[PDB]
Amino acid sequence: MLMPKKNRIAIYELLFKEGVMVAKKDVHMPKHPELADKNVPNLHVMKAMQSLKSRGYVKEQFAWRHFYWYLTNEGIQYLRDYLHLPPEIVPATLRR
Amino acid sequence: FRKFTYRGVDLDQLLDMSYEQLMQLYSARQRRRLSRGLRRKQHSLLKRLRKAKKEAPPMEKPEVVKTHLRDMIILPEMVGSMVGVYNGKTFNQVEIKPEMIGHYLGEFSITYKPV
Amino acid sequence: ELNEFLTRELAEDGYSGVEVRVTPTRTEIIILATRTQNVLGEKGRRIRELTAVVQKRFGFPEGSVELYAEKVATRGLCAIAQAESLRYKLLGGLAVRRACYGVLRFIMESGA
Amino acid sequence: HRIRITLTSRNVKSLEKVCADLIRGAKEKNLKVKGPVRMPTKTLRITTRKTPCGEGSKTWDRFQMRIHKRLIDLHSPSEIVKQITSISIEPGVEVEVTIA
Amino acid sequence: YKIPDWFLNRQKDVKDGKYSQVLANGLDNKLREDLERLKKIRAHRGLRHFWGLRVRGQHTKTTGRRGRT
Amino acid sequence: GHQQLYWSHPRKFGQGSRSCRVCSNRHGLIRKYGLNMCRQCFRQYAKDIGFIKLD
Amino acid sequence: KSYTTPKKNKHKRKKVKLAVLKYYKVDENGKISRLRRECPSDECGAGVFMASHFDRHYCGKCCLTYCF
RNA sequence: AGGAGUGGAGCCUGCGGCUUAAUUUGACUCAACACGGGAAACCUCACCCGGCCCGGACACGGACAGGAUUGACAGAUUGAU
RNA sequence: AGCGUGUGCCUACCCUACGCCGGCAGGCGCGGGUAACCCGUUGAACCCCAUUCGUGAUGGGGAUCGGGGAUUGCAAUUAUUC
Ligand SMILES: [Zn+2]
Repeated sequence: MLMPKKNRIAIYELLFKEGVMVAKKDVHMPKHPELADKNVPNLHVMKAMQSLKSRGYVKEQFAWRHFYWYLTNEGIQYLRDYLHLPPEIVPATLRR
Repeated sequence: FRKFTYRGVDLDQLLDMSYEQLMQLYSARQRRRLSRGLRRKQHSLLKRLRKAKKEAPPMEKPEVVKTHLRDMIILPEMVGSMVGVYNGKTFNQVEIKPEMIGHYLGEFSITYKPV
Repeated sequence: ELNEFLTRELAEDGYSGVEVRVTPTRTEIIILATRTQNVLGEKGRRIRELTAVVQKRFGFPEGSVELYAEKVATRGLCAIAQAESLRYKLLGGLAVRRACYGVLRFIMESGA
Repeated sequence: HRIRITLTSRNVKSLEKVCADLIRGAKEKNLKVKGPVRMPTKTLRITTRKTPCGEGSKTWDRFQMRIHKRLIDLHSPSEIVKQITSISIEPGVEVEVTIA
Repeated sequence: YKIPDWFLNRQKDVKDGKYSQVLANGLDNKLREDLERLKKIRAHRGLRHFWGLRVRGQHTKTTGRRGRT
Repeated sequence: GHQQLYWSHPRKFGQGSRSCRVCSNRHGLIRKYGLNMCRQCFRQYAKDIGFIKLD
Repeated sequence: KSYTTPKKNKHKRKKVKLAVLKYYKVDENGKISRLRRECPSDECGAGVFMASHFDRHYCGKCCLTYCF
């Protein structure tokens, strides 16, 4: 499949900012629900998150519709590696 | 032998009248087929069929064309060509007659066999 | 929704039930669970990330809800956590029968 | 001026206790109050086939719920009404304030 | 005779096209020419009338017991 | 245009426009009072909502 | 695996040998000579040029066909 | 003791049988047969015929920004702009 | 008369009265309702009263069978409904 670059760096810059996110079980949808900025899709976000499932960087939760993902430290080091910023910044889940 | 009339009007007159009095010329069930709004949402196949009818053949029957639409209207401008109805297996190679105006295109299909 | 979500997720540390208290501008909620040390994680990271999950899921004003948890008293007298304990005993390597008599003597001298 | 306090809940005994506590507070804070009305309740009826398969005797579920609504009238400013609705909050009771 | 045009039996016929009330021998000729017209044009309703079953779209598991044996 | 041909039948009516909230089923759904759920899971999780069978 | 009807091939891209080298043709100097005419559309100007067939020209993502 | 009846007349509906590329399928005396809430014009839909795309993540290699790779109007093609 | 039902999550599809147009099915303006408020005192049906019919497959039965006219949707032929 084709993965456009802007949406994927968008989901890094949202996933590093807010660590946990939900996604309703919908492939046939024109617009991703809680990201109302651009015409971002949902199936590409699903495929990226199951890629981090296949590497094991993020855990999985699923109840009826809303796929819940939980990142581990491997996802943290992958995010801070592809972000190319020094690690003096922290994700907001660590912030109290 | 008799010059047939579409309930009073000849076929030369049928090709000499247009839609805006044609929908009073035919019945009410397929008036809404032509008058409820714009015909563009699935009518690209209808437009291509109109191109295939208006393209000019030599002095014989025109070239064969098949369609997968069954709920197609018949018009006086549709008279005198070849269409093929989608029956799943076989396109029925049956001509039309100028006295067929009013019915649908899918009026020529057997079900299975004469058991 | 939230009850079956906690049965899917919080079953690792013995979740029992939920009763959410509706109140405007402060939506408090209590969670009934046994192992309280395993619900907060590492100084309250887990509670805040479940709060962020609820905020991103249900479409609420941010920084409004707060999630509580506590140790259950007379823990043998809640049926969900005892079933989860029997599941945890039967999962690893135990025989079914001796686990049944163990949970039976636990509930009988628990006080029921 | 006129305050039309409408109260919605689910249980009858909790509604009666909350209405009694509101009447007691209105008597304690030295202000007039109108009569406690009891609005009639409607059912919640759903009939379903009890068999997930297509097999069984003709057995069904007859679910019913009585949902409770009630109303009362006040003649006071919003300070005392807000304090009463802010104190003694139980989760089965949803208050509603409307000046009408 | 001040009878409204909707208040007729046959409307827009092939012969005249005017709203006319046509009686027993005339309707016999009308039904004969209509059945021969559908038989000649070989429409779906014409073939259904040619086979001789319920042309109005019904189910024939319990009906038609007295037709053929 | 395959992805342009995903959406050729608009889902605003019929049965494909609607689905359950619990099990992705489209047979035997409850539309009354916005339940939006199949009947068997409604029976399973009725008491968790707060429903009691008084009759 | 192998069905009855012969399957066609998907439109894979071959090795276009030094395409950008054929974008401009330099005779002797440091000047720039444009062989293919640049696209006059609003989306792309002097950065994208039109596709060169033998019958009629075509654009890229603009998708305009200019009649002669 | 009775009453209302059914089975017979016409019609809706389900099953068995025939047939069709396909007529999707389970249940067979109480304890299957207006049953799966199953009143389907398309989705439903699970069946056949017709053509597209992957919804092959990832690991080991080949290949590769000197190209590893995508989206199509002029116009022939089925069924479609 | 009583159980009931009603502006919607993704989700648009609701309940209708008043006032005109045509016999009808329907069309345009027009307000109200999150509901003992608007439909709605649900002027419900069956029954009842004053004519019409008279033992005749008959003023029962409406099966079978053509034409015209309406609303729904992307579209009703294998009759969608009236
Ligand atoms: Zn251009």
